[PDB]
Amino acid sequence: QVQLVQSGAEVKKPGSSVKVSCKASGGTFSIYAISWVRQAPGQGLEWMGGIIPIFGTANYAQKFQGRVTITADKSTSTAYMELSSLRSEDTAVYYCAREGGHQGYCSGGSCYDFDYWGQGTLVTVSSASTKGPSVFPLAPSGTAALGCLVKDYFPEPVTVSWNSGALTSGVHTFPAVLQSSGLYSLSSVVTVPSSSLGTQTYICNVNHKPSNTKVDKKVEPK
Amino acid sequence: VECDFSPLLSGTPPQVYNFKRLVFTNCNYNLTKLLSLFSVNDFTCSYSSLILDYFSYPLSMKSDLSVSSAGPISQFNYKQSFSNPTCLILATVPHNLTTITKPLKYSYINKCSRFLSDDRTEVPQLVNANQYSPCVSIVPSTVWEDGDYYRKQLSPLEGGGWLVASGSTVAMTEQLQMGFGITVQYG
Amino acid sequence: VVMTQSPLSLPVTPGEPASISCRSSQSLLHSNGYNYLDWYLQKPGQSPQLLIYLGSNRASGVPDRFSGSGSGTDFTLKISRVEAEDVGVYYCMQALQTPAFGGGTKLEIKRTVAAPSVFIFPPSDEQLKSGTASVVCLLNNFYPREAKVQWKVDNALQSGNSQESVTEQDSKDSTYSLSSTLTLSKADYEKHKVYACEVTHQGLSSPVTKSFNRG
Ligand SMILES: *[C@@H]1O[C@H](CO)[C@@H](O)[C@H](O)[C@H]1NC(C)=O
Repeated sequence: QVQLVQSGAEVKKPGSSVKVSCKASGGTFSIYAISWVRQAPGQGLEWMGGIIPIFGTANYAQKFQGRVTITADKSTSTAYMELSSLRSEDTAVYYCAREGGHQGYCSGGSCYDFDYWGQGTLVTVSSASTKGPSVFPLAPSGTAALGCLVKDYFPEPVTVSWNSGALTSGVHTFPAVLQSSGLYSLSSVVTVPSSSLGTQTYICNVNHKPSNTKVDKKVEPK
Repeated sequence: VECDFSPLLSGTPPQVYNFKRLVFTNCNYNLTKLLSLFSVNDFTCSYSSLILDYFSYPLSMKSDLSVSSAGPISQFNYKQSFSNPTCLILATVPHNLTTITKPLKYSYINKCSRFLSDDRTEVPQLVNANQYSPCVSIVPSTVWEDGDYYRKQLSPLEGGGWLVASGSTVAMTEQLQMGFGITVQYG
Repeated sequence: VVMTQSPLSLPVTPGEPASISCRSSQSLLHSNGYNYLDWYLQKPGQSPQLLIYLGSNRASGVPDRFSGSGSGTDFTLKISRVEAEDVGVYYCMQALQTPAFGGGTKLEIKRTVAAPSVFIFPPSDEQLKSGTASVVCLLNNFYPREAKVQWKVDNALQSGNSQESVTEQDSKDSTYSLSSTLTLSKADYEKHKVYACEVTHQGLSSPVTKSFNRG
């Protein structure tokens, strides 16, 4: 059926403007209503605005009126959302969504049965510069627990692995938290047999693609 | 023999894009006699046969009901011939004319376009004289809500692509207001 | 138009029915005879997806288990027999003019009460040489999600200098894990001796304390 492919993640300075794209495939692009919806981390969905390309008529929620511009280009079947005067509260995943296309008509000008969703675009508004994490061990004290503190990185995301993926049972990698410094931090922990601590090597693999750094960190009892 | 106006004195007059056409030949008729049953507000004017079109129409849109206007009424709803004598009359149904009934609201077509099967070319469908908009097949006799978007995928025989229209509404007035379009063919 | 969705969270025993309610501040019934109310599900880490549109119309490919009902201001989403796949956040959305979502209902799998295993981690000497000390308190594999972790240094409560985060519900044992991280400057950390996190949870008879002395 319909496919919606969005542009990639962005990092924006406060006060600037961001423009996200959504390329649609399947069906007559100009005929169907497209909306933009955002989701701040840990928060609910929020409708921003929408457009029907053949009309060029865009509407917006009152909260975003004057800061958001939604456009559409039938030559590439792409919708755009531009949001200006970015504040840290605008850090969010931005989704494009399209009507399912089978309502007989669109009441009031627009259909909103969002049967099709893009994959989302993370927009991070921050003054921080790209920075790889420091990796500190969480040394173990039946079953023992050990981990790695992956601290002070920017932006999201980081992936963590243990022993190059060979250890997956009992692994918990917690969601990152935004620290007051503007840098992210998370911990990854794993429970292991207390007896194997003197023979088994436990290595943390931390990958931060935005800084193009993958590092390994051995965790051992003190 | 007298021309009978009875078809328009009973029932609910259609909206402008569904204008009802009465054609009169071989009978006598006095337009002022017909208008004596209404409260006439405005008229503009620029035998073989008399053509009388009538419809519900709000007096607040009187500037749109004009050969001159590049507005949606003359572009997409109703257009008279430019080569024959014509008149346009806006009138109100008086309270003692009880058999003309009111529609829920006034409606008109705000946009009517084809979107061709090249998926690129939009073609506004300008109404011709003495014709209905191509979009009367997809716009209901009363528009549900101001701004409604109507659409239909056409068949190959119909030329492919899509037909789209946008509808507008105006609140009903306390007394129904009407438009009359008159064209005469002189021999 | 204000949409009030309840409850905020909904633990459901697998196989049992569930119901979510949405109340609108004004009628959603349009003159064309439809109620303009949709239901969406967002599974963890995924884009939202449509379940019900126009009050009671099931979207394509949505299993018969989901149904929507209601007219005017009160609407209900019903799931006949809840399944692991159904976990996530459910949102109602009114579409009468300008779309607006309700606050969401988090549906999770209900299981027996499980106490957390508590572990405490001193900051490594490596981190201390950078000027900051992080102390980590780990609550492992517990249910329900509600838990309280308080930090005390030399028996004095710490406030404003800790952050916590929780995992998503495990799809195998239906448990949660939580970490709490206390951040102090190097100078502040070396000015005290006893560091403890105190864990209160439903599955614990009394608050459990894990502590260490700097050294
Ligand atoms: C009464 O009907 C006559 C037509 O016979 C019309 O001219 C007049 O305006 C009407 N008056 C009222 C008050 O409705």
